[PDB]
Amino acid sequence: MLTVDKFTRAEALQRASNLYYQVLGTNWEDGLNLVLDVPFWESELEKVDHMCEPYLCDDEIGPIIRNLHETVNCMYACEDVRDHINELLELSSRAEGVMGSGAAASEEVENMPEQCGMVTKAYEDLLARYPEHHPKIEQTVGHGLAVLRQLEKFNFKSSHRYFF
Amino acid sequence: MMLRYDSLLWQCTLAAGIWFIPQDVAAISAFLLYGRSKSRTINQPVYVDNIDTAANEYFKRKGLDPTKMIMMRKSSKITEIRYGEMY
Amino acid sequence: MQTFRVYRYDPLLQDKPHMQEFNIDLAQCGPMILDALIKIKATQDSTLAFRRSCREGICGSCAMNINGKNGLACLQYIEPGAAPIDIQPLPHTYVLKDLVPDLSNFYNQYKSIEPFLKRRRAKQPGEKEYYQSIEDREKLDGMYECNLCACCMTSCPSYWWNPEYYLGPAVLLQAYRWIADSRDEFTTERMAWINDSMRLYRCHGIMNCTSCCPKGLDPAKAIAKMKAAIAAAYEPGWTKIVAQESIANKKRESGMMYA
Amino acid sequence: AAGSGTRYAVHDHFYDAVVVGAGGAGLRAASGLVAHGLKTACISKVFPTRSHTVAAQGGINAALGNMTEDDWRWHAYDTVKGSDWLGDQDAIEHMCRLAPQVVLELESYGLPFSRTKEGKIYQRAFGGQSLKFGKGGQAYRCAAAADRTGHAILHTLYGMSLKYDCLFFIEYFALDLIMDQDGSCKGVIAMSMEDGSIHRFGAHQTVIATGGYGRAYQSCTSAHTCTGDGGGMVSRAGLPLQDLEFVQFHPTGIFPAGCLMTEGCRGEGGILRNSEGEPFMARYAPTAKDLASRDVVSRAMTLEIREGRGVGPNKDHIYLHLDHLPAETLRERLPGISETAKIFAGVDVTKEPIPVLPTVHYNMGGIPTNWKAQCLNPTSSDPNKIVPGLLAAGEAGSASVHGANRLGANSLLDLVVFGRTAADTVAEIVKPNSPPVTLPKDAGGGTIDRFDKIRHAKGPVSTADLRSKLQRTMQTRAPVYRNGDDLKKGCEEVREIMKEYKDVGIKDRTLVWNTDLIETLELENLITQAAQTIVSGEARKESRGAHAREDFTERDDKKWMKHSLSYQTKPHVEESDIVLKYRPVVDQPLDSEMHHVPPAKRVY
Amino acid sequence: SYKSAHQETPLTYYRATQHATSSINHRLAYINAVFVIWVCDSLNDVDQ
Amino acid sequence: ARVPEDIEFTKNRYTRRYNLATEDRVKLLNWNAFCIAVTALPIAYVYYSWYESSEDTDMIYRTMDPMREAKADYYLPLLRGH
Ligand SMILES: CCCCCCCCCCCCCCCCCC(=O)OC[C@H](COP(=O)([O-])OCC(O)COP(=O)([O-])OC[C@@H](COC(=O)CCCCCCCCCCCCCCCCC)OC(=O)CCCCCCCCCCCCCCCCC)OC(=O)CCCCCCCCCCCCCCCCC
Ligand SMILES: CCCCCCCCCCCCCCCCCC(=O)OC[C@H](COP(=O)([O-])OCC[N+](C)(C)C)OC(=O)CCCCCCCCCCCCCCCCC
Ligand SMILES: COC1=C(OC)C(=O)C(C/C=C(\C)CC/C=C(\C)CC/C=C(\C)CC/C=C(\C)CC/C=C(\C)CC/C=C(\C)CC/C=C(\C)CCC=C(C)C)=C(C)C1=O
Ligand SMILES: Cc1cc2nc3c(=O)[nH]c(=O)nc-3n(C[C@H](O)[C@H](O)[C@H](O)COP(=O)(O)OP(=O)(O)OC[C@H]3O[C@@H](n4cnc5c(N)ncnc54)[C@H](O)[C@@H]3O)c2cc1C
Ligand code: SF4
Ligand code: F3S
Ligand code: FES
Ligand SMILES: [K+]
Repeated sequence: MLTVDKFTRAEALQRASNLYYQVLGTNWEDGLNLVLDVPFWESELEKVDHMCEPYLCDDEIGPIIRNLHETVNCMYACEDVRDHINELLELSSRAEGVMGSGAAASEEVENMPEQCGMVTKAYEDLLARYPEHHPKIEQTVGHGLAVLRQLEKFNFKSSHRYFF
Repeated sequence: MMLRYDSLLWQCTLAAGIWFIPQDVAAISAFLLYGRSKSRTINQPVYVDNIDTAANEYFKRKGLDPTKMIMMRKSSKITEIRYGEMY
Repeated sequence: MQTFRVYRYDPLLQDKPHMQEFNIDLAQCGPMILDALIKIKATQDSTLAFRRSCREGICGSCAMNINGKNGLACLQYIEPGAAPIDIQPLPHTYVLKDLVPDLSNFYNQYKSIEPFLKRRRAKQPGEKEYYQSIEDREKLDGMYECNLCACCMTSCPSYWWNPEYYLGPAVLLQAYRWIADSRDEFTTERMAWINDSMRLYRCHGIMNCTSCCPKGLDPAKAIAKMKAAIAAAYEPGWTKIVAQESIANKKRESGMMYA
Repeated sequence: AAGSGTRYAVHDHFYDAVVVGAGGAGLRAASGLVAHGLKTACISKVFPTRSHTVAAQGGINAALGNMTEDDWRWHAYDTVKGSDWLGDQDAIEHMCRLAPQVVLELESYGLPFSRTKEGKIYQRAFGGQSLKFGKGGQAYRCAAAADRTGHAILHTLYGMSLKYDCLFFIEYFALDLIMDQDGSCKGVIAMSMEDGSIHRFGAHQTVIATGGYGRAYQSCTSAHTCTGDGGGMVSRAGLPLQDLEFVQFHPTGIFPAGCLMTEGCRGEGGILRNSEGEPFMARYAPTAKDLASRDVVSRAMTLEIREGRGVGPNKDHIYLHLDHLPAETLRERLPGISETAKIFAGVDVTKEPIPVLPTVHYNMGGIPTNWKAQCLNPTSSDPNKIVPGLLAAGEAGSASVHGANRLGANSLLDLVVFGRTAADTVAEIVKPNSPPVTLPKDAGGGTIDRFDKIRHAKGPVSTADLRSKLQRTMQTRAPVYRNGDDLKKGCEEVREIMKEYKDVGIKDRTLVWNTDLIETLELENLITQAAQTIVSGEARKESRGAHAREDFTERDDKKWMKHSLSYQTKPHVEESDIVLKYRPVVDQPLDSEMHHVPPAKRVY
Repeated sequence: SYKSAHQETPLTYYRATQHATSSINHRLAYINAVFVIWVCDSLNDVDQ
Repeated sequence: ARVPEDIEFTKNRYTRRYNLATEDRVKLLNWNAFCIAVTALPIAYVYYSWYESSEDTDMIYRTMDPMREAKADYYLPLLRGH
């Protein structure tokens, strides 16, 4: 990164830890939270990586960096899958028509079960890929599947744990 | 669809109409009143018994030859004079 | 000879739902609406399906929309008149069959707030019930009586628009019940999690929740108190608190939770 | 999810343990099993909070010293006396000794108990409870949360289950059990109402935590969902059901609705008055007038109405006068009663009496069990043989803690103690990780065929008509005071009702929330349990506890201090006959802490 | 094979309350203000 | 319609699919870019606007008060109206 600022390791540790908890504590389910904050996270994350570069082997800063990077990886992955689910739900809503009356109802999704099969497969991949972020995955993608399950009857492993 | 007079949609519309229409009409009237206040000071309508006598007086005062001035009656109570030779 | 119109939908046929009218003699029927529905099922059309259990109003399974206002059929009284009585499932819910709604999202939201007492120290050996004065216990009176019928949930316009992001009047009322409880020691964690624009602040004070509550609770009052408490007690470090609790839930099974 | 093809779509699940019921008993067992580290699945017709435990009002008994000094041994003696010496003293000791811990644990999970001035849990006086082995006065042991103790218990247990992250199969109706040829239970086969598919749950140990069969009578306090489905499943498996004749009548139930008014109403000062206005309860059970055992009060009320001293226009009921009690106390410790009376009875409790009449409330009978909550299959040589892999808890089971008559607020205690006990028993038998259970090749073959036949059943008699006929016979032929001649006629009638289940027909033929189909299946369980109640009651030639016979108005301990087992000859209720066998009662306490209580007169 | 139906908008039939209507008026105060300003702006330009 | 069935979902922060969430972030930048640009109007008005009765004002100060010190006898009825 192009910068002339200098930070001590104590300052670098504080910045990295603050960003790590800011991302993990944020509610990823609300789309607007990621839209508004991600631009701020990226700017900070660029600074944190630059100042923490000499401490990637440090016994304290090192683990924080690995968790921070892993959390950002999971945030983008969960957002992408849940973003697709939102599109499917929005398509279903518009197919209802005006006032849910069908007055100007649009064309329905003809391959809804296929989409449900595709989304659930992606959901399983997240769980295997990010074993330490299940609470966040269930918050965004797991809850999204439950909403879809109301529209269409499909089977996924955790369906019974969502009262289905 | 199932429509009921006591529905939220219809009741909200009546509530909005009762609440806002009295305010809006008063607010619009106040603005109209302000416009009228300026209009009357800038150009107050004045009534003349006979158009011809007034028109002749107007030409005399301003030194305008009646031949070159065109007179037309826009409405029953409105008569307008215009320059005949105007671009 | 009252006329009853009942919402009907066959999941297998998947035809357009319609209202079917039945005629019942109120002389041979119980005063409550649920009695009329049972009589219709027993005599005229046994295909009709609806959730019912208690008859006392305590369980909250028979929530329905009668004449446009949500209520429990077992406590609702039949009002005879020329105008037919219209019975429909809860508003803006996916109907599984006839009058039976799909309230899975409501259950999932309720599980999210983790409605179980949390304490920092485990019960020491030889220790009896936790101390709680009468005054503190009195604070829970209006909140621990909720039967989870979901009448208030489906009467909130904010829940109509954002069912999957807004916790709704019932779940927010329960969240404040644990916050208010003196025995619970995770007050700050609960307030931090609930302090979200979608979860809590979609409540616009419409008050359709308090009006239709069968048990006469005041979810609007409790929601207003929770907002005031959160605003006064907010600290910059709340976001970190939420993150730390999320790490503590890392090994939990799938399902809604604190995160 | 698996995916098989047994005429329907069968999803095969495998678990270490499977609880069947999400009431108070079932929720506690599931939480305990998960706490012990075993993989568990809980199955319920209704969302757990909507189970009939929610409707419980009075409270749960514990030997805490919060109000007065108490000893668990004193509470145990009351239970033995209340059971009229048809209750297992081994089981009673276990329940009473654990009651203080159980209640305090419930409070530890956030149960909103009402509090005393010093901040301890508040307790109230409940009928049938005394101090110093009966030498002392009324005992205040009924821990309570206003008039909504059941609502609080069920919510707290549901919260506990959420904390332990139990797996719930909500809105699944349970069909027959999966039984091995050896006689073990390898799981349950159930139907998903929401999806319409069939599921075969296979587990090493099964727990049946269903409700009672109180809906078999016309007027009952039980819920519409209290069809006693678990008992029918056990009966169709060929295993016995015990003490079905003993059906409790709550003395105070709103007339004619059948809604309950808590015994705590009388426990806080309520009086019962006849047409003369006399507090008639002094004549019967003088020392504890209105706090006498429920069966004594119910019998007295029925006799008084019979005598012509009833109240109201038709002399059909009696009044409960709570008006004299202070308004503040009524609101503070009996809030729910006031609203229920205001609605169903149209009565203002503060100023007016409440119409009341005895009504079937609880079923002491159930699946035989020992003090470890293991289901029993008694044999002549072995009167306490246990089914290899089956357990029961709650009102569904009969450990005999309650015997002939149940003590108020003792049932909610039974739920948690034995629900907790069941989990402990399973944990000892089953290790946290074990090879999956091997279902028999023809597992569920018979159940599907029976389910399919009922689905396409077309006949003249409708399910509602048959259920109404069954309730009519039970109400008329098995009242508070049972006459032998009527019981004999009722036995014939119910046998005819069993035969005509062959002609039942359902108009609906879908699989998603087909309440018409479900009710028909429930009626099968209701009929079989109802039949055994009449046959068992007719056979018993004595008068003990709730079971009162005018022909035999005496308690025969020499020839009738025996549990009454009932067997269904064949799985199909249409082609089956009821057979009666008996096993001796357990009178010796397991430990020496509690001494044996010899049989004696039960006057109250 | 089985699918659940989705109900129409509750606005058409759900019963109204006095407080609910007033809340809508509270939220529409600014919308009305903009509307009035537009009307006055148009009148100032097209009238007299 | 038929939504595509072969979507390659994002796997990590450096292997990202283009989705509406990213497009929303682009909207955020553009709407905020408009706010910066539209700020020129109010600033331009304040910097350029003048409030003067006529051209005599400048001439008066040039000839009768060049230093903004020359005191003038006050006669209240002039600007007071009465
Ligand atoms: C402490 C509290 C403080 C609160 C402060 C809040 C402030 C809020 C301010 C909001 C903005 C208001 C600005 C008003 C300016 C105008 C007045 C004025 O300046 O007059 C002096 C002066 C004008 O007077 P003038 O010198 O006499 O000159 C004449 C005009 O210039 C002549 O004008 P013109 O000719 O140039 O244009 C005329 C004008 C006026 O427009 C027209 O003339 C329209 C005419 C329409 C005719 C239609 C005909 C249809 C025919 C139908 C026929 C039907 C037949 C049916 C028959 C049926 C038979 C049965 O036209 C338009 O604007 C364009 C057309 C309309 C476009 C919009 C249409 C959609 C409307 C949307 C409404 C939104 C509300 C929805 C409500 C929903 C309710 C449920 O102004 C100017 O010269 C400058 C004008 C611009 C000034 C803008 C100032 C902006 C200030 C912004 C401040 C923001 C602060 C708030 C916070 C920050 C927010 C970002
Ligand atoms: C540390 C705190 C920092 C806070 C920063 C806050 C920034 C706020 C920005 C507000 C912008 C408002 C612009 C209005 C438009 C003005 C246009 C204009 O005509 O301007 C020229 C004119 C020049 O006047 P003029 O008399 O030459 O005439 C110009 C022509 N007419 C008369 C027609 C207008 O006026 C101004 O300069 C306007 C005032 C500008 C003030 C802007 C904000 C100042 C913020 C100061 C921060 C102090 C920090 C304290 C700590 C210091 C430590 C060392
Ligand atoms: C789609 O379902 C919905 C949601 O999702 C569930 C919502 O969340 C919400 C909540 C959203 C909001 C509150 C956001 C703001 C919403 C607003 C402002 C309302 C948006 C909806 C609309 C404006 C309705 C769309 C427009 C219409 C239905 C048109 C209305 C006019 C109509 C129907 C008149 C047309 C009549 C005709 C064409 C008949 C013509 C007659 C003739 C030719 C007869 C001639 C006779 C002779 C004799 C010659 C709504 C309102 C909703 O409808
Ligand atoms: C009005 C009333 C008040 C009472 N008050 C008190 C009191 O104050 N104190 C007290 O000690 N006792 C009281 N009792 C008695 C006590 O509440 C019950 O005995 C107790 O609730 C039984 O609980 P349970 O867990 O065994 O089953 P229940 O609460 O009866 O429920 C059985 C569970 O199994 C499920 N189930 C049933 N059949 C099936 C099936 N076929 N497939 C799947 N799931 C099934 C049901 O849906 C439910 O979840 C009262 C009883 C009534 C009715
Ligand atoms: S607040 Fe009232 S209406 Fe809402 S869920 Fe609770 S009991 Fe039902
Ligand atoms: S109706 Fe809804 S907006 Fe709030 S006041 Fe009640 S939860
Ligand atoms: S049936 Fe449960 S509240 Fe009415
Ligand atoms: K607290």
